[PDB]
Amino acid sequence: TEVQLLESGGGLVQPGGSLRLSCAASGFTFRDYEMWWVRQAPGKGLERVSAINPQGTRTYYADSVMGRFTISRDNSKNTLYLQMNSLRAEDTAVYYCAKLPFTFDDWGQGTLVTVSS
Amino acid sequence: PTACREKQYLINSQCCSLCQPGQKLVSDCTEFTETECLPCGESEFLDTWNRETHCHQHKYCDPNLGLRVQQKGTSETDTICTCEEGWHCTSEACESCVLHRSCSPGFGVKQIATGVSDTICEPCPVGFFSDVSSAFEKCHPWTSCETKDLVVQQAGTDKTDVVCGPQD
Repeated sequence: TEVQLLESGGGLVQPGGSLRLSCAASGFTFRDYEMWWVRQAPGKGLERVSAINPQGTRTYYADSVMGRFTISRDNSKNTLYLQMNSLRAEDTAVYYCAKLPFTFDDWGQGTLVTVSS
Repeated sequence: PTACREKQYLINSQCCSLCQPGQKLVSDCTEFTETECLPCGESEFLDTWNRETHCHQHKYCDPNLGLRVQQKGTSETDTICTCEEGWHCTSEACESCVLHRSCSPGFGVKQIATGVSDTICEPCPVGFFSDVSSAFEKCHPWTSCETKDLVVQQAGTDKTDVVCGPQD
């Protein structure tokens, strides 16, 4: 397992806030693989948030996050991103980034997101 | 001589009876004796009516691979594995765990949400194609060369939007 994905830029934020998750990939031809953002919370147990194609032309979003969240990538910088704006309590979760097969090797270490008041 | 019934196997002129599932071969039947078969350990199993002399060891679902045991393996049945919950089994053989399946080139998508753990794929309709394996993307329509160009070969499901050209 030589695939390494490093999550960055999580944290606590007030409702209506913004956060830009950064998933720094290494160990594979990032430019060739379709990518995902998934969130996991106790009780809310796993939810597929967003998806992006290798080029960045096509994207997928869960209805829940649509219009507020934004998937992106810089293939020359080999980093995956999530611009999460207009944040709500429901988004409180541990967010993870993927790699097309979607096996155990293919996963980022995660980053925690919490809202409160 | 020859022919031999199903559940028989034949060897050096005699029509011998095969070992039943969960039993290994020890001796070929003679003119006076029936085929000597013996059971497998509750580690080992045997799939079919056989003439195999060594039982196959059970599957082993490694939790550190997201695998759990669905069906416990018997002396005549291999251990049937299953993926965690949010994930589906990478193949019919429950061997690896994937978050979700990826809809191979000639197919589009209809989405994953668990325990509906797979992505429900659609064969490309006429006039549509999909290249690449994608967990989210749908089939896309062919490009109309027509716009100051002429179609030289066509696409269809797998193949990229009608290559071209030109001619007109």
